[PDB]
Amino acid sequence: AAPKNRRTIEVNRCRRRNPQKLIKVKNNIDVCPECGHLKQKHVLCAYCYEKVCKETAEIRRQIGKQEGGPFKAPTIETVVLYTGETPSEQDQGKRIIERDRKRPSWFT
Amino acid sequence: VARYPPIVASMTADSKAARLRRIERWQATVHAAESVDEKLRILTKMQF
Amino acid sequence: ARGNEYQPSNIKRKNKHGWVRRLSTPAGVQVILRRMLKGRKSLSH
Amino acid sequence: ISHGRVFRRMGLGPESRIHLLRNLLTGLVRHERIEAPWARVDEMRGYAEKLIDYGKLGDTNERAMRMADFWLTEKDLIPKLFQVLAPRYKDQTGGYTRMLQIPNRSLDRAKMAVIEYKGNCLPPLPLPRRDSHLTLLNQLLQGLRQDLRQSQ
RNA sequence: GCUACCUAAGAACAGCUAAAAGAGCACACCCGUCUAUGUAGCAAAAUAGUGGGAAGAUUUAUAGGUAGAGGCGACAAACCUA
RNA sequence: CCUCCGCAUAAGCCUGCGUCAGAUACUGACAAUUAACAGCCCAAUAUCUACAAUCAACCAACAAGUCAUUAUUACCCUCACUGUCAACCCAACACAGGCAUGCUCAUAAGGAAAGGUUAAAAAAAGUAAAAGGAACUCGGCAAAUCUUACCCC
RNA sequence: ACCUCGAUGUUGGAUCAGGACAUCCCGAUGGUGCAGCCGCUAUUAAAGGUUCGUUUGUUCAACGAUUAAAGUCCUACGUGAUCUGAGUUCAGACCGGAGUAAUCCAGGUCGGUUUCUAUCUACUUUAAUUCCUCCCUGUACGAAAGGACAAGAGAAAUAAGG
Ligand SMILES: [Mg+2]
Ligand SMILES: [Mg+2]
Ligand SMILES: [Mg+2]
Ligand SMILES: [Mg+2]
Ligand SMILES: [Mg+2]
Ligand SMILES: [Mg+2]
Ligand SMILES: [Mg+2]
Ligand SMILES: [Mg+2]
Ligand SMILES: [Mg+2]
Ligand SMILES: [Mg+2]
Ligand SMILES: [Mg+2]
Ligand SMILES: [Mg+2]
Ligand SMILES: [Mg+2]
Ligand SMILES: [Mg+2]
Ligand SMILES: [Mg+2]
Ligand SMILES: [Mg+2]
Ligand SMILES: [Mg+2]
Ligand SMILES: [Mg+2]
Ligand SMILES: [Mg+2]
Ligand SMILES: [Mg+2]
Ligand SMILES: [Mg+2]
Ligand SMILES: [Mg+2]
Ligand SMILES: [Mg+2]
Ligand SMILES: [Mg+2]
Ligand SMILES: [Zn+2]
Repeated sequence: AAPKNRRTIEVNRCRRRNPQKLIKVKNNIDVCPECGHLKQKHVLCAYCYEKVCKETAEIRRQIGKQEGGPFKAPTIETVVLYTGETPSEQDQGKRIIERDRKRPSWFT
Repeated sequence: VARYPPIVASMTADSKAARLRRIERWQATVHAAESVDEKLRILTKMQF
Repeated sequence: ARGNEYQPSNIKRKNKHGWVRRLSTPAGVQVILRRMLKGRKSLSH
Repeated sequence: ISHGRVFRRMGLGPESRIHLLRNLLTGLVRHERIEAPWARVDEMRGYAEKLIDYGKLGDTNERAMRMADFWLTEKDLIPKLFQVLAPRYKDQTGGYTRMLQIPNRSLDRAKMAVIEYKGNCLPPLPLPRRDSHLTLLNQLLQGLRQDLRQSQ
């Protein structure tokens, strides 16, 4: 089947500017109390999540360096210790991942 | 009493360890080969 | 099925449309002369 | 018509779905926190909980060992599953996994989620916290609660 | 440089049954019976399955030859750069 | 998870995912493929050359077959030239097509069917199906099984 | 020979069917050479229904078994931008025949490419019929042969909706 006539710009404007086509305004956006960047209420904050992901990447790189190769996952719990921090009694018997920076305030 | 499966790389995965394990499988076939003729054939059949 | 009628081979190329073959016959000499008159950058193949 | 169908259709078929979930779950067991498309994480959360239960069952259980061997494609994680995760959750009875939506993927704008085992060594997620008890509405509701308690 | 036929000198044809076979089953390889899809398609003739031949009148790489009042043709008025 | 493959030679193409820098498997610059492999041969004049190949041995052949020198005269005294890359060629295309040979005969080599979600119709491919078993249809087409006998040409 | 040959795709079938009534069945009714059972004929009635197979491309026809009945038509002989191409005077070929031959025959026969991603219109959730069984009843009727209605009870089949 082929068009029998060219559809006019008036009809085309009707079709493509019908509110069903138009983008819907989102009212679920809100400010993150932690960093103040915008976030959707149900979604996690992009800025804070990126902070956590970068810290996780550093920790995981240290984990890989300590493991030294594939298939060397430890059989014990792991604890991340930052500069100026010593293992506690609970931390005893756990693999220590040392990070060469001050503990982040958000991290606890 | 706990029979953990051996901690070895996958023999079919697309990775360096998997390739090394496949090479080990080849060398195991070479070892299992009894006749020196079979050993040489397996060692030299692949032309590169 | 069709379309790939050109099976390239330099021997056939030069033996069919080369300078020597074009000059071999008077007709090919006139082909070369026509190319020269038209100003073709490639008189032969 | 898909009334009562509880399993998503993923990958190239049922086997491919199982294998995709298996890879995601192996990554989850290894790293304790994995970000992946939202639907796949939702599908794999139940299997993660089930592996935690099977690890609770114990090393000596041949059925649990077979399940772990199948589901953990990297065999170094089976000792982990049986000696780090299950002992960690021995006290708990469920809810071993925390799943939270993430800003859509930059590449294809896919709905993504992060799923982690609770109590992992990794930095805590920016968890959504309910409004403080000291807010206006919460204080008014506290007044309601105190009045009811005094009445009874 | 496709295709029809030919010339020179080359190459390929697993395995099984049989036995010196234009023999049988059957790969590679050649072909294209039937179905479906495709029909501005992956493709200006393809794909998947299915199927015929597959030691021969076989298939095929290279180079050469026959040119339109023509060539070539196991005649289908076939093929001779879609 | 797949593996039709794949690696080389031939042919074809001709720098066509090497590095750096700019852009936004492109542009500019820089670099590269090193001969033993292969190509590029032969001083004359006569004169020789019946007896295949097939494990060549029995045999069997028919279609009757790729594989040889001597005699005299000349002549050594002095290792050049060219191909060597690539994800590649013919199909207007990063085209499900075409594409010779040697090995690998499932691989040591080479690859990714799913951009994310949902799981409506219709459509394509596939699998399973109560009882029946061609009642379908032009025709058992397709599918499933492995299935007799008679005709025309 | 009036539109269409800068194309209105045209047999039969599948699918879905809309409509007419000049009604095949079911409903009511008059007549009968209507005793009953079957029938015939006419008026009214189009709500609903109107089978499956063998050969044949058949539409049809014959035949087999049924049915309450297996209706006549119109709809581009409805419907190929939904489907199939078995027949059917494209390209190949054979037989009989015609012709000197090319080739041909409203002769047979074997084979033979079914395109389209929907722009517009239109549209996309609008109290059921019938048969049969028993009984009535071996009664009414009838010489016999045969053989009913109505009423009642029970079973089903299809259609619609779940
Ligand atoms: Mg050729
Ligand atoms: Mg999908
Ligand atoms: Mg053979
Ligand atoms: Mg044979
Ligand atoms: Mg003829
Ligand atoms: Mg003819
Ligand atoms: Mg892909
Ligand atoms: Mg998709
Ligand atoms: Mg069945
Ligand atoms: Mg029939
Ligand atoms: Mg039968
Ligand atoms: Mg029928
Ligand atoms: Mg068949
Ligand atoms: Mg007229
Ligand atoms: Mg007139
Ligand atoms: Mg017109
Ligand atoms: Mg009437
Ligand atoms: Mg008519
Ligand atoms: Mg036909
Ligand atoms: Mg005749
Ligand atoms: Mg016919
Ligand atoms: Mg045929
Ligand atoms: Mg059609
Ligand atoms: Mg449509
Ligand atoms: Zn934040």
